Amino acid sequence: TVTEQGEDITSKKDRGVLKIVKRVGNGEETPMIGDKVYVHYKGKLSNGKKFDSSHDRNEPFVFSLGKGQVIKAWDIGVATMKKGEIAHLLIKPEYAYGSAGSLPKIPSNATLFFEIELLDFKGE
Ligand SMILES: COc1cc2cc(OC)c1OCC/C=C/CCOC(=O)[C@@H]1CCCCN1C(=O)[C@H]2C1CCCCC1
Repeated sequence: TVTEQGEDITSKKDRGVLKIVKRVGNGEETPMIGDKVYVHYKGKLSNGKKFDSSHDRNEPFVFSLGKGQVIKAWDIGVATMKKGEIAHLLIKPEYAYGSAGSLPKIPSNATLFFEIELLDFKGE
């Protein structure tokens, strides 16, 4: 395997959000922009210095899709997912926290990885 593997799910096709489906979900419907989306996730910097999981809070992470409450890669990535799907996303800084980063959690120009389980989604 190669680091730059996965489907490029960016609109610009700049290989900045790469996705692999690890467990197939069900239903033909992905979430629409506006949906209240429920996930579990495990995230990290690619450099292995920080890890973050919804499981650390013992509760699902909830957010509204496409409202930019999360990084751009999540709005793009979760919109491709089906209920019950677990996916992996490798994210260049342009679809995460950019050259500014988000100190102290995220350094400048950081690449991020997430495993995301799409638990459920309901329309606003
Ligand atoms: C930059 O701030 C964080 C980033 C992440 C988790 C956080 O709290 C648990 C963070 O601090 C408090 C909540 C802030 C959320 C910022 C928005 O976060 C995000 O958009 C994405 C997707 C939703 C899960 C959280 N997340 C993050 O970038 C985490 C990172 C934490 C560090 C390892 C890489 C993930």
